[PDB]
Amino acid sequence: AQYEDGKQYTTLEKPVAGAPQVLEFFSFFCPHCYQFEEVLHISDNVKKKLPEGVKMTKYHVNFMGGDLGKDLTQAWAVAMALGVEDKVTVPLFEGVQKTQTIRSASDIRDVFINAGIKGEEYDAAWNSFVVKSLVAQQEKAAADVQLRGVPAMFVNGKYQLNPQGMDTSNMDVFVQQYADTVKYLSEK
Repeated sequence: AQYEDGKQYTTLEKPVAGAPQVLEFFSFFCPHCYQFEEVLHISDNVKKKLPEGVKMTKYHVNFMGGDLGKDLTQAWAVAMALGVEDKVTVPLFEGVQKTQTIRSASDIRDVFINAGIKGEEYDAAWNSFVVKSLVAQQEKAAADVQLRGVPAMFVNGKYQLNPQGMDTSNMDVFVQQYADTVKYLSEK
């Protein structure tokens, strides 16, 4: 076939019921994740090719960057709760990997302040139990698929994208192959 299990994707030996349609995992410490976000715009090109009715979900993970890794998972919960993902994603990536000016929770907080979220609103969210349960959801989704690496994308809790099996001579061709694969799996 043109798309083969173990080639552009793998199948989960243990499917996950009720899982989000398109589920993406990343870390602000993850170097290919930085690429996926600022150079390749994966999420965005996937969305452009997905059918109507398909919602897209993105979660942060704890297993990179120790203590700061966890703070970032909680900050991402804050970003999701306030709906400000598109304003903090780039400065968080660059603060962690480019300028290396993010070293503590207070530095993460600064990124949100500079993006215009109010201190009082940020700290309230940070400490809220809605954000607690959003952190729980991120952890549970990752646990469900025994996730040990990022970036990762899962389709309907049963297929996992395998970018290692796609040409990388051309960044544009890679992205389209990736997005077309998500669509194919989506229609499966």
